Amino acid sequence: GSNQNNF
Ligand SMILES: [Zn+2]
Repeated sequence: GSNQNNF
């Protein structure tokens, strides 16, 4: 799957 991190 795809992964996104929004700090
Ligand atoms: Zn993946």
